[PDB]
Amino acid sequence: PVPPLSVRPAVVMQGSARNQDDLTHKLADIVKINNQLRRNEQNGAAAHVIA
Amino acid sequence: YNGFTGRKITSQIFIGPTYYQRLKHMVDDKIHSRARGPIQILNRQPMEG
Amino acid sequence: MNAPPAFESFLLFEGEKKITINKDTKVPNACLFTINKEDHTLGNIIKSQLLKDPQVLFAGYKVPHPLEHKIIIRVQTTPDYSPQEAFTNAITDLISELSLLEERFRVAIKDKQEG
RNA sequence: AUCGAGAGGA
Repeated sequence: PVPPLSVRPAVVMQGSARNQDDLTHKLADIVKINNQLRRNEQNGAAAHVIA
Repeated sequence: YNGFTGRKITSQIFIGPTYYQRLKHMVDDKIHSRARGPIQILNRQPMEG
Repeated sequence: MNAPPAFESFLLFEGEKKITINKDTKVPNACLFTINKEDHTLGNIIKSQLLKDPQVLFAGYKVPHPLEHKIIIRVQTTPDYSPQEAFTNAITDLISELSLLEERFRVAIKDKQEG
């Protein structure tokens, strides 16, 4: 499950760049690794890298 | 002597010069009250301080 | 920040009455005089002068709160007298005494200055 | 603004 934005609010800081919650960064890491893994399935790959 | 009435005070009073210090803690830097002001983003409860 | 102006202790606020008179219902012939913007000076002199009156049964004053500027004077007299009359007569007596004192001080100052 | 740190108050 991905919590909504109110659980991990992104705040517009003094610098116009938006600030992301810790949960958001962790979810970004999770999405990155999940996408890379899913890529390594649709096209076969060695069991070592998959593990 | 009592200032309000000018009568002598029955007991005699210890009085003399003593070095006193004024500390940085002043009431006007501490007095605080709130009625529905700003709230925190994550939880919607009143801010701190 | 919350400091009152210094003049608040002796200047009457708009609509404020200098003196108010109420009846003390506990006992007969007793009145409470509430005076605004006065302190121990007038209260004490008036109370002592009232105590000098043989027809006054009770005379007292108090400042309800030092941060406020009100004095309450309670006077009880004999049924043949009135607290209002006692108050007026006490003020008149104090004024007479002060006038005599001023005259005699003037005379004494002149005497001392000449020699 | 957030986080942390420090110094303080009762």
